[PDB]
Amino acid sequence: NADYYIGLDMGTSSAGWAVSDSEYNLIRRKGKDLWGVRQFEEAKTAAERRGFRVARRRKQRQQVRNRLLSEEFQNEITKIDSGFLKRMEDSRFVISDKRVPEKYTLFNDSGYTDVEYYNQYPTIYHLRKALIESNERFDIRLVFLGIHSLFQHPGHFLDKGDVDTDNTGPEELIQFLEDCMNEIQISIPLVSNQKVLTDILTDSRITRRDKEQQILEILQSQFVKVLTGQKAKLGDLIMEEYKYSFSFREKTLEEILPDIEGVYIESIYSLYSWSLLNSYMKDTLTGHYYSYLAEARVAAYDKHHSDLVKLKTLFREYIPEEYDNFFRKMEKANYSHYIGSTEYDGEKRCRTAKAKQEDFYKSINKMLEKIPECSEKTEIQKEIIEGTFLLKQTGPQNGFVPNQLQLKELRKILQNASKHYPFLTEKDERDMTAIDRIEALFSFRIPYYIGPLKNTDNQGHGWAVRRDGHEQIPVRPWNFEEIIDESASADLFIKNLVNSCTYLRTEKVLPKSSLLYQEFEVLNELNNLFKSSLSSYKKFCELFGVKTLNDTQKVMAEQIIEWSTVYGDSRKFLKRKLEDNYPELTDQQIRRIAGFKFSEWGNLSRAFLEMEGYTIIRALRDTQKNLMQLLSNDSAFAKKLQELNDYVTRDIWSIEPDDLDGMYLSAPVRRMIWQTFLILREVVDTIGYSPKKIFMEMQGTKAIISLINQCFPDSEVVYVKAGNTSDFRQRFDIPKSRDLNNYHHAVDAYLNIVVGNVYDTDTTLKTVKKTAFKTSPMVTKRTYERKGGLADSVLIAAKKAKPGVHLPVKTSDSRFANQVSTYGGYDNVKGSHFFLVEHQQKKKTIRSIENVPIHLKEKLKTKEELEHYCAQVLGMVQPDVRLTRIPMYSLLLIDGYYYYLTGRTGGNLSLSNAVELCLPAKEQAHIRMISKIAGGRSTDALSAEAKDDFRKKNLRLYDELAEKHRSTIFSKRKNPIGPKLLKYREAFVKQTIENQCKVILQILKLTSTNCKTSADLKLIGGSGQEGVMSISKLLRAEKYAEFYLICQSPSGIYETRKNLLTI
DNA sequence: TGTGTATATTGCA
RNA sequence: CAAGACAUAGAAAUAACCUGGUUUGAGUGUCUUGUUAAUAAUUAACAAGAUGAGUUCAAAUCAGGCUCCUAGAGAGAUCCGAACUUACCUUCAUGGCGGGCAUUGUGCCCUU
DNA sequence: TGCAATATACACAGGTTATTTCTATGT
Repeated sequence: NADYYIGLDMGTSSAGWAVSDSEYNLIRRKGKDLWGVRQFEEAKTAAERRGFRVARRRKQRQQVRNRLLSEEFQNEITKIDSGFLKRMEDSRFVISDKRVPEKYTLFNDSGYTDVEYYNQYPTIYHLRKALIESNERFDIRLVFLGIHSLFQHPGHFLDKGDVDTDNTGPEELIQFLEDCMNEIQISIPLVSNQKVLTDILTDSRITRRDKEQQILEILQSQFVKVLTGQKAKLGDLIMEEYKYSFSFREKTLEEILPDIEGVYIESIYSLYSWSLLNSYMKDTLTGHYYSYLAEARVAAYDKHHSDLVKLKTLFREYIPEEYDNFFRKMEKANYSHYIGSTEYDGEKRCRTAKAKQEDFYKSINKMLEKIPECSEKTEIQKEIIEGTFLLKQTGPQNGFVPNQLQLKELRKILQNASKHYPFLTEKDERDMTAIDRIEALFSFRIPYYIGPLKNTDNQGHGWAVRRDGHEQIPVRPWNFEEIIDESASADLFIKNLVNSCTYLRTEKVLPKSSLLYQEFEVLNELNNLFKSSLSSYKKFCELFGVKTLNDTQKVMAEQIIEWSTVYGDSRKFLKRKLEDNYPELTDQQIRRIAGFKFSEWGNLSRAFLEMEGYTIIRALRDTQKNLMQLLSNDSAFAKKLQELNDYVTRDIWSIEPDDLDGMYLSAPVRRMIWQTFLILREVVDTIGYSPKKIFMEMQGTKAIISLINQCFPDSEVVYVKAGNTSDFRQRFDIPKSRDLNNYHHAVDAYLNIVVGNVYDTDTTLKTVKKTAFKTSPMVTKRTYERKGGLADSVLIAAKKAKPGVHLPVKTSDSRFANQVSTYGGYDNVKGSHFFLVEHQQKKKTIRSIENVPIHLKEKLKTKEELEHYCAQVLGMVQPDVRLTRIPMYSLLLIDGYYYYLTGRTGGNLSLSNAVELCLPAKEQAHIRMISKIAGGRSTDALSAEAKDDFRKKNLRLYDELAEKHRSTIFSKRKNPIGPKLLKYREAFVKQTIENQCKVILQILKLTSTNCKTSADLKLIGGSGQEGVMSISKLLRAEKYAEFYLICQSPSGIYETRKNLLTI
């Protein structure tokens, strides 16, 4: 009949919608005004979820490496201690919960135990120093332990250098760099200023650029502009534009060895290599440097010891009564809290969370104040400012340690053991000894383009290409090149990220430098008639010799463009592809191919460009053609498109589950669009026909107008300029009080229908004004099942953990699931949804609303499953599940007041206000103006007689807001506020303007549906968390006069009240 | 942020 | 003078890494007096006084799922598991969710 | 002598490399 309109105000946390005819005056359906505010939560991005996924895979890989490393030492360790590998696995458990009841974690011999092992080696670095320096035959368990600790702390893999160097001081290798004097003679001042040259380049805190400028002032390309880390020009390497620029940070000389072949020759690597390894290993007492990182930590261990005796003497000499509170006692950020353990008065060790030195340093500064100034006090205060006082080896500050620095200790420890344990040098079928495998395991990490090495089910992101006959074979560092087709899988990694075709949907686009795609741009410009060019042909005819490309070298040429784009840089792939497939090209030909680099992709695919309409690429050639009429309905090429992809537009009207995937939409936008569809799908069907127009307002909107244009094609979607609606609120006096209620979202959607259809194209104003101030809009909240973490991410202390309330470490392990107060557990166990169960408590039939935990959601879907859960776990007598799913934030009507079932509070149910406050339109402007003063704007620069008006207007509002909480719907809440609002009335007058306007907004937090109901009415004398309402878990029929559950559809058109006291 | 949740305080008959 | 050469900055998705952190356990605490105990003096228990140490390691790190067993505080695999989707009712259908007035306080009328 | 209604405290995070989409600038 009469076509209607739909306006939308779509936002990341709420979607407002409105329905109107050609003359506003909202359409009426099911006896309701057809507008409302669909509210929900902002959708979480996948970045956090990806954080745990990669962390899980990293933990999985670290567990395999620990397993494989243990199998290398498995046979030799068994000869002395069979259970050593299993003793380490039994570490968390108390002596009564481990497989073998042995007290100590690692060593359980007669002479040697954990107490004796730490007397010889107080720290792991002390063990490693013995493992490296000493040539005595060590116990294989100690050798394994030293190697194992390096595996736990491998260091970063960012620095590309040659650990393989045996040993060479900076004085020695500089002499080699003096050689090759074919330069402008900068290589000799390498020896002259070597003392300043070595330390300045080694210094790890000097900025690399500032380090670069100062050194050349004494050495006066140059290679002195590359030590920072950047591309290096080959202008001076005995023969500019032939850069093949290598940056020492990005690529290894061995990797660039084929690149530099056929051309200050190679030793310039060593000086840069020296800087990376020895930057952080500089001795302070002397001028030299340590050899291995273990040697640098025993020295740091001894400085911390020397720092401790200074603090102990200072405290005992000056404040001996405060000595006991800082060292032999656990408090906030004292020394014991810093170390994380304490042992005094013969009591057991009190191991807790460790303190950060920032708060620990602050604790000494406040603690030295009561000591009069002296030499030691100034000296200790000096070190704290420098940050070198009482340092610990492990912590967030060890992000500098590279793998090559740790690889040096691995080789030295393994080499020192080969002279004593022959099992490390027994070769095998691959001619690899144990050392060749441990060293390979240590430094080998999967390259970023391989991804996960297995796809048990095709549900993950894995794309690795296993070679034929190598499936279901574990990948090792030595098996990596055989099992995994590294070139083929790296092709997929780039390919999967490539965009899809603009018109066709199943084929990836072609490179923008590909031959046929380079054409499509030029004939597009030919029709327009230059901003485009056809240059790949101009470029590729040099390689092939022939000036004009035939049809047998064009397919030759296009495979190179794809390879030079998919395999950009990383010449081990491009060169391998050419050499094996096409051995015809010579060395200069291959090197010239790497010379040009294109890595951009077009908007269209190869399959689309060669479609048999009656090839579209030739269609732009023979005729002049129109830019968009070629693929429009007026032509036969459009029909050819639909046959290639059987997918239909809009999918199905009633089925559009996840059509938003692949459109590069953030998770907040995807949820915000989807709930918009849940409304329109429910309005166009409740009404008979489809809306003539759709108005919307939130540049990614172009991706949004499109996918909705699929829905209801006959509609005329209109986008209204942002800020146009706010102009209507100004000139036509329609204030928007965002802090009052959520009705503005509906009005914003409603006004969207007004600015539109008038910007594009009586008493019209009166109808809009009357509608704009209506209380009609139906505000719904998206009910859902809570997703995310099952509980808190980290375990809490066993002292703070109690059974039943805290999720154990492992539920399937009876050791953890039964001793939550012994091993700790996960706090705040999140629940998915709620369900209603009727049980007999105190020999009386009552009902309670219990929750289904997120970790039990899948096995608790049926009523029989839920009843069994109540009987055994919840402990209910004769359970009878009446409702199986009460979602989170479900509407409840309790004693006439509407709430939201947000969560739970121990034995209670947390509720939030679901009722909208409605103040008269005159006080809407004052609240909007109150927020700005509380939001930062100052009342000091105000008229002396406009400020007494401020107090009185504020007084009237507080007096009015004291009435809605007294005699209105807002008087039926739990924990009422009206009695308390009058109680603090004398403190509302007796306060400044700013403070008495920061409580008005806090009061308004008690009648807002967007936030949890609570108020910071502490300025007027109440509490910072005031007004929280929380009913009991049990629905006693005598306590509540009524208790419903309003199940509303997303538009709210269909409601269903389920009396929780009956059904 | 903001909030779900355990935890704590406060009357109170 | 718009490309480009680049730089830098941010967002999104994915992959590969590091430092940790957290929890539990290990890293033997020792002396003095007093009280009360077992039994001339000791060994505990407890309380109050003191006192010396301290830097690390091991294992787990969403619950869990997956393969195989010949069912275990078992092996395997090293990847699935914190993002996105769901009102309610049914034969799970392009089904249903009665017909209408109000719209500042959660109502009213006609029907089943 | 609990006990219901109110009010309170608080939570894993800081870096790195690479790719592909997508902007922002000056340079």
